[PDB]
Amino acid sequence: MVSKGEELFGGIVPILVELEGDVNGHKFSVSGEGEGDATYGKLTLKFICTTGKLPVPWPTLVTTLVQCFSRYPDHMKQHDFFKSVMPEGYVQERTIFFKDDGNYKTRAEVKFEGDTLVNRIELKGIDFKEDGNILGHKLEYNYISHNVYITADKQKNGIKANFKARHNITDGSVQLADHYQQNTPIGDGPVILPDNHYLSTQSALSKDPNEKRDHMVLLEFVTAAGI
Repeated sequence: MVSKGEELFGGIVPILVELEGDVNGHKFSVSGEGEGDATYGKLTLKFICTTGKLPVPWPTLVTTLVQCFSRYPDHMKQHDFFKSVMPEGYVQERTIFFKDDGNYKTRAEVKFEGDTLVNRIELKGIDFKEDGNILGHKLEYNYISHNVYITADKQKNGIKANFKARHNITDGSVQLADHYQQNTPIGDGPVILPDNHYLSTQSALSKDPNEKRDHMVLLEFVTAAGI
């Protein structure tokens, strides 16, 4: 079989991201657009903070701001939950614990609206230190590689994932962000529940020389592995 879900991802797909956040009562909104090419694990997006200055570092929002665009090798296609649930989509939830600082909780719905794959996110951050690495913007504007470890959750008709992002601090240290994730389908239909595997993820952060708003240009490649 080649599912409806997979076929949606065969060429270039327009992407729209909308995020509403509140971190320590600092309210903010982010929009992004661009496109995905899952054949190549490829994402190209630009994000704008629509409310002025982003109160947190951009690198901290990367994981929150469409794993359905992962390149799953042919031999691992029966393990691709994300695409399996499309076009109806999935709920993605996380808790991100910044070591020695606060945490984000996120809830997102990822789904097709017509031809556009949409990521709608609510983010809530508490317990942050006002002149910590996050609210004091002490994180370097780059990103590291890491692997995202994916396991089935039979008891929820979904998946769980775990991973550590390590953000460089401007003094040369590292700020650990320990991610705990769950995804459930939005619809009632069948889903692939995968064997354990990982997503090998990389991103490059850059700026648009003409853009006056606070923003982030992102180029990202993700390939599934470990089977």
